[PDB]
Amino acid sequence: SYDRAITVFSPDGHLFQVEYAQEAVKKGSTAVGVRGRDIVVLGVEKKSVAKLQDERTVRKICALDDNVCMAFAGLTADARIVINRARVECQSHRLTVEDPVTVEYITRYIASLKQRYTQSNGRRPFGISALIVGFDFDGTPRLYQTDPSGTYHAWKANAIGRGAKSVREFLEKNYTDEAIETDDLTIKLVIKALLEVVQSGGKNIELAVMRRDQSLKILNPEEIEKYVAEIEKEKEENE
Amino acid sequence: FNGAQCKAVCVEAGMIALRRGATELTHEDYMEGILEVQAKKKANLQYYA
Amino acid sequence: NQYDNDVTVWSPQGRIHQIEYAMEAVKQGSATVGLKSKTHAVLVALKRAQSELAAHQKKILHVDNHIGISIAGLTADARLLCNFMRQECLDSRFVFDRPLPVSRLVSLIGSKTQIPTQRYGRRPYGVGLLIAGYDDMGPHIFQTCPSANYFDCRAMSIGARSQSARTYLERHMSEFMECNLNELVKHGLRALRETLPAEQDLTTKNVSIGIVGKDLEFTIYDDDDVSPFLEGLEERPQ
Amino acid sequence: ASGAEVKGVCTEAGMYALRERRVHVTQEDFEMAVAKVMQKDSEKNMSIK
Amino acid sequence: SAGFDRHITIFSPEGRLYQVEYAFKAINQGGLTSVAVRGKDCAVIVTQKKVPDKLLDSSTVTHLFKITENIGCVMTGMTADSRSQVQRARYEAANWKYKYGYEIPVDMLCKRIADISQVYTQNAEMRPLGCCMILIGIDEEQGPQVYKCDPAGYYCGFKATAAGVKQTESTSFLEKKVKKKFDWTFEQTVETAITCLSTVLSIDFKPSEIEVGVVTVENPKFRILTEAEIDAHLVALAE
Amino acid sequence: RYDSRTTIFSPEGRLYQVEYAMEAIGHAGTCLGILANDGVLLAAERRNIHKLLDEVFFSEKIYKLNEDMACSVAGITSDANVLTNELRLIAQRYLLQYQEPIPCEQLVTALCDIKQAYTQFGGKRPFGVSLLYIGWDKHYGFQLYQSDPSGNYGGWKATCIGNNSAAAVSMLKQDYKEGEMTLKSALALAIKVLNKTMDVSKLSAEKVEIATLTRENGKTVIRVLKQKEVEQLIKKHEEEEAKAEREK
Amino acid sequence: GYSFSLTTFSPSGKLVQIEYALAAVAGGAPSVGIKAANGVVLATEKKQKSILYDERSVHKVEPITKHIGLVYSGMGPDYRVLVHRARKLAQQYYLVYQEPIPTAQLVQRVASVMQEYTQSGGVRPFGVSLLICGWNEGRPYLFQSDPSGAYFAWKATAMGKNYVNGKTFLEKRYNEDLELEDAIHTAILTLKESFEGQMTEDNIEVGICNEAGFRRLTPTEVKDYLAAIA
Amino acid sequence: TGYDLSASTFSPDGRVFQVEYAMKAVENSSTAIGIRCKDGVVFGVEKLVLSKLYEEGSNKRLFNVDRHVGMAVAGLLADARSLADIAREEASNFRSNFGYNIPLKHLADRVAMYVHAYTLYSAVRPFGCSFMLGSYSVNDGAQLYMIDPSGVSYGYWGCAIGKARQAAKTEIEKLQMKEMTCRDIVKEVAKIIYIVHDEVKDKAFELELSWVGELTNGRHEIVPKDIREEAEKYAKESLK
Amino acid sequence: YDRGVNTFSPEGRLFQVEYAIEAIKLGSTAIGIQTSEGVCLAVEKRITSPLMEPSSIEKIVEIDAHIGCAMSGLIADAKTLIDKARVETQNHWFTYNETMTVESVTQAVSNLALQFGEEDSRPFGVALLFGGVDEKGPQLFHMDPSGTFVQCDARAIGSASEGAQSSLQEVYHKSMTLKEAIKSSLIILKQVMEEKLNATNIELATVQPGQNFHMFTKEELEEVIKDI
Repeated sequence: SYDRAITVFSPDGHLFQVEYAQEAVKKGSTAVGVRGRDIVVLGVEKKSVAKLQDERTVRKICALDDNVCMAFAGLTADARIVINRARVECQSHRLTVEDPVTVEYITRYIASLKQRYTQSNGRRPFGISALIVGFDFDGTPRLYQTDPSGTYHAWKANAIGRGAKSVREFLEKNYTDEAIETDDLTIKLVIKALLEVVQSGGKNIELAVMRRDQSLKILNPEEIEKYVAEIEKEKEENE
Repeated sequence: FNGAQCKAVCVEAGMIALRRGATELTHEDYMEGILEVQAKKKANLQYYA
Repeated sequence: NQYDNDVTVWSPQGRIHQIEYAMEAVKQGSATVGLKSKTHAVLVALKRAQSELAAHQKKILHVDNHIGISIAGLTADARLLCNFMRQECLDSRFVFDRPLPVSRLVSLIGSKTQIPTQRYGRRPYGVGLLIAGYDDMGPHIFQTCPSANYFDCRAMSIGARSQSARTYLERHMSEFMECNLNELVKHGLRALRETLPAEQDLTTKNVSIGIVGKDLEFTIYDDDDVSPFLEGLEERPQ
Repeated sequence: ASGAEVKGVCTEAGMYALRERRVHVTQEDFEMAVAKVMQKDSEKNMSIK
Repeated sequence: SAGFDRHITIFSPEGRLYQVEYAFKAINQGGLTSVAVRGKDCAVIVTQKKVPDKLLDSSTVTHLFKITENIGCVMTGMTADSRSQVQRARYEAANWKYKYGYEIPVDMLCKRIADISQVYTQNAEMRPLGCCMILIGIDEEQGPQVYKCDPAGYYCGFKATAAGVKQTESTSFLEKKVKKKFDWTFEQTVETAITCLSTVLSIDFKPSEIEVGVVTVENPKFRILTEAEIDAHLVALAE
Repeated sequence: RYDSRTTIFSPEGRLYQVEYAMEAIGHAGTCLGILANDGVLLAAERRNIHKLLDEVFFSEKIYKLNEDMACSVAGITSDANVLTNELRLIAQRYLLQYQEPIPCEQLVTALCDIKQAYTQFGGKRPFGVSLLYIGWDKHYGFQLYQSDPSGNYGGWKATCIGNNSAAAVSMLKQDYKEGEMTLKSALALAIKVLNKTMDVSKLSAEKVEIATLTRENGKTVIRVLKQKEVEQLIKKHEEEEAKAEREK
Repeated sequence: GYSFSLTTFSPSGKLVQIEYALAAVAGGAPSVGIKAANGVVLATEKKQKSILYDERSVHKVEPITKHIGLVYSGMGPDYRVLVHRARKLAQQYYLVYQEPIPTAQLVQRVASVMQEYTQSGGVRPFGVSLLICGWNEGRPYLFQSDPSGAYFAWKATAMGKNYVNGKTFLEKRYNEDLELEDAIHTAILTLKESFEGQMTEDNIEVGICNEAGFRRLTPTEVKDYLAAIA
Repeated sequence: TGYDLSASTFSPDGRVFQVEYAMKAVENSSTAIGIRCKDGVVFGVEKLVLSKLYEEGSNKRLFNVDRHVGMAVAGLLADARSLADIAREEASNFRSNFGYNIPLKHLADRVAMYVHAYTLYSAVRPFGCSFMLGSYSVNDGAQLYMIDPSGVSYGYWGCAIGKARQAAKTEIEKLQMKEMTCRDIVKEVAKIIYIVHDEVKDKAFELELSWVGELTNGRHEIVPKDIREEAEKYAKESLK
Repeated sequence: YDRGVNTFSPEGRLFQVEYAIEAIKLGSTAIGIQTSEGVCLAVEKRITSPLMEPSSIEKIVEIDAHIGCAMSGLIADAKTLIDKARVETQNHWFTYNETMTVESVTQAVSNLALQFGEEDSRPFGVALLFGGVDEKGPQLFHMDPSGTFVQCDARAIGSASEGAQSSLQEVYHKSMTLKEAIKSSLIILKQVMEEKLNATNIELATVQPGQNFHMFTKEELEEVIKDI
């Protein structure tokens, strides 16, 4: 019983820092991710270019292997350390059994490390929640999410960061059965998610794709302008 | 116990006999007077197998 | 009251209240009674349950071919000291190829439990051991404490409301020494039936009896050699 | 300085003028008054930072 | 002030620390008086006993502790710290004799004891040895020496020396006494030691209370005096 | 309320010591580096300008770290020595392992991880020091980076130190340059920034410090320049102030 | 009641258990050191508490090598520990390089030692500020450190009681170019400015640093010089 | 007081309350005395049965560490058992490394350093024990020692540890200790234990007597107290 | 006060273990019933989103080919304990060529269910139900965070366990049959749950001595649901 420390329970059976460390994620930048049937795609919002510096270093979407893709929320330093560890874990797994690394094993690694990191004596838990997207077994699209407690939790679409309830609520009203594939409709689905974002500034949108066989492709802020134009065309056709 | 707890035994034994209400005091009246004055009820019990 | 928190801190009256709190934690265990004859040592405990469908938690557990223990208090420390007990048995069984005298074993138990009562970082062990054994000089009934002041007796009883059991031992410690096994065991449960409230009766499923003899190996029983021991009784004098 | 430290500078420079039996305030009265208020902050081997 | 309740060894404001200067009167819980005298090629220790009991012995009560065959010492304060410091001094003098091939000078031992007390002071979480040690010794090419060791770790060493309970007065008398430039022909030293303690305490007592520790440049062996010769000196100073 | 250690969180989830480390940063020396191709610069303000020093070190905030990289620094000064020795050791380990100069980004992330390991672990003092980066590589050319006690690092082209440099960043945005790689232009711009932002009347050269880094034919030399060109830079900038008062 | 102890920052300021250590340093014995053109002169202020104490036992001016002098203003028992550290460390340098260690390198490593002791959180820092000097490569140096692990370089400075007044006098009286003897004169002047007046061959203790090496002067030449030097 | 928590901190007057609280903890424990004669050392402990649950021969505070050295402890019993084990270990090491019997002063100094080290640090408490050490040697005679909870260890002729610490040595010192053999001192210790606290606060006590000296040829053991039965036939004559 | 695992109460007790028993209560419910025909077992999933894939959340895991499990409380402490049991079972088969019986499994788990210690970490926050078939027929086993392990004939855990045990003791006797116990359990489930019972809410795990393999029911559970 108190917000210190991590080790003792509440008198009604809670952990304060486990519950409180998710708030740092919940005040963090928004990053969504869906799975198609063949091409999986995701993206972050709030690029927030401050007019005088470069932004190629602030990239919140990366990869550990050619088959898996990353995202996170919360603070950036824990994401840096966890991904730098996870690359070496992926490569050590590759040094073992010669398969491409399954998404399930590396999510069990990351959440397990995060949890046994939390259980120890006075280590501040990683206030992040990762998005781990891959299509490995005959191109079966999978995306799991993490938690500061360290619970991998398999979804079909995902939304975190600021206002994640509303952004996930849009996918409730959007995600019918016949999404994909239909890759173009998955493209427009990512575009409608970016239009349903908390700010949807139009130029602060950064999205990355994976066709389950190719590499990670960073798009261009003219294709997305065409996507916003055809989405506004669909809104006018609704009228 | 103190003297007042024995007094509580005595009086609660009287009215436990008066739950029956018929006759004078019995030994079980004193027993149930004790069984009220005794606890402090625990009955907790757990982890001690 | 700010000094009543830790094991290391002496009280301004000199009484470590952590020890007495460990004693009170021991007092919330099950009832059990240990008593010996000149030739046979019998310890009898009481079982309890979580629910009606649930099983009964065992108390008497096996240790060695001539050593068996009762227990009251914590269960993790109980199995911890069980593992240590079995280890201390089989180590000298391996080295010296003899069964142990009981006294040096229980001194090892006290020296084991001293360090978690003096340094900081480990709590004292809530423990209720009653140990029956056979060295060259016959049966021994030892009892323990969280203060590691192990006591040798002829008849003891620890747990909840064990005082009536102690008075029964007072009024039959002259009688325990000469009798054979059967009425000795029914003296033991004529302590356990006073460790209960009188509005219920000691059943089969709630009791276990362990006999070790000078020629008899330590054996635990449950309902089946106990239904023979449960006959031969009268009712309580209501 | 603060606002009311400069006032103290001026008035105690006038005091410095009057202790030399004068009513006129030279610059050396200010040279003493600056040092009088200077005892607000001094003290280094504290650069660190 | 405090304020900080001075529990552990930290710096209090303006500017001091209180643990060691509470340990300065851990000597004063001893209830004892110690006097060292260096005037010429001899050196004299004197210190009383406090024995009220007839059931208590007399040989085992001595605070004159022979460190080595040419180094003796005397202790005040509480007895356990004193005896522990004595065994440490014995062990380190033996280490000197093993490593460097010759008998240790009296100064280096004081430096090592001061270093041990400073290390017990520098690092926390150990009680800092509230006992004061006074050493004497003969050195070649330097004559006699007297040194004092603090619990504070500040060793010093000088001619007329005293520590214990009542030695502000003893140092006052030795300021008034070692200012005249007389020679010190060893009975002068015995007389000044006995009379300075006999003016501080003003008891003028039996030869059974004080212990006299001497070392002289005619036999550099440390020497403890006997009842008969203590009585001989006492009636020799009786005028 | 929920103060005591660096670890664990305060319930927001916010932090205590990262914020207080930045507020420890703000009361320190001001530095900057500028947008420049074919070279890059560093500026620094002299703390403790008392007359009884020696200045025989030639470098007080600048540390020519490997060959082609220097670093300004700001904050608690002994922790800067602690980090700079280790950072030289990291760069020299990289050179030992590969016989290639370190391409500066993994160097920056390595130092950020060194700082971050003291952010998570407990109970340790995190480094209350931000510090700059200039350097050259085989992959991007001249570079600029901003280290932070959080372990976050920013790739800038015009950098930021604390309360004495927020107005400097405001002038850097309002007087932003792009396209001019002429180093003397950026040096005049930095002279203007330290002229306004530092409270030094008329910008005495003993209170300033300027270091540059140019690419010369294979060598990538680092120029800790001397005082006389600083003097004529001051005269040039004050002639530009006369040009500014031509509108009166 | 905060800071307490060594693991956290303040809400806005600096480290209180460094500031108080500096306060205990400033509450120490006065001293002065002056870098001249040819040598550097160190001198202290050493008054015994009584007339009982001996002045051939404890020594303030202490050599680290044959060409490096070092004094302090603070607490002796910590002073000896860090000096012994510097002794062993300079000998390790002379093991590795077979060459006498430069004073800047000593200041680097001693500063690293002291900063390591200011690292969190179980020991206190030193109550010791140093004055390191030596005639390395012709040009002499003068390096003052502090319990925070930092260091400086002075022309002339002081440490102890009334160090601000001694610093104003060294700002006033001293200048860049003097000799060793003139530096000795103004050093005894700025020491006698703030000490008690009863100053003999024993109350002060002076070591100099020639280009011929370190030299720790004797009371013979001290009473030869300080017998009403002005 | 307050200021009384850890064993490493001092007080504003300069003593350690943990040592003091550990000292007066043994004050509540049972009375244990000791006295030597001209050719031996006699121990004796007032030991109490709880009510009716003991066995008269359990948990005896008269230990026996060495062939000629044994303890007469009082205080916390398990702490005394642990300290007895450390004493046995030290005597074993001396016998291993030097090949003869441990002198009692050296043993007492090592045990006193062990006690003192357990008074030094803050993670452990001071011991709650106070005990005796007796010995005999043909080249050393009888030596009787005494160890407080702090670690101040020195010698006596006689001692008492318990409630009646003063009230025993009130009349121990009127014993003519030098001219008597220890067989007289047996019934002396019997009358000393028997005079203090016959029936007052508690109900019943029980006597043990340890015994070392020239008569045992260097052995240390409990007397055959039942043989010659020195207490009760003198105890019934000591009530008048 | 009570502030840590290294301090008793004036009356008992931990006072950390108590808060772990309190932290049992937050979880979803689960019910297992021992029948001599075989052990049946059930759980609630408590699905939040339609994006939340239902077969991904594990409640019944497979330790051995004839040993099931169910978890109640913190997911990751349970995952650690399942990991350790999966290791230890295999070591027992390794060193003995036989199946570790489920009571011995539970003794092995409860050896360090309380080995909690931060020096010389925290106690775990999950209660576990073990179902399996040893040589003595089927076994149903109930442990706790405190390691006080006992056998239970039909134990219910988690939230709303009180009326679950109440209506369970209402319906239970010793000689139940399989499908009757299955429907009797799912009646209690749809009495304690808040959502409409369907194919995604619950899942069953049935182990039999002649049907040792596949301790699971997949979409025939739909047919079992529609029979009520």
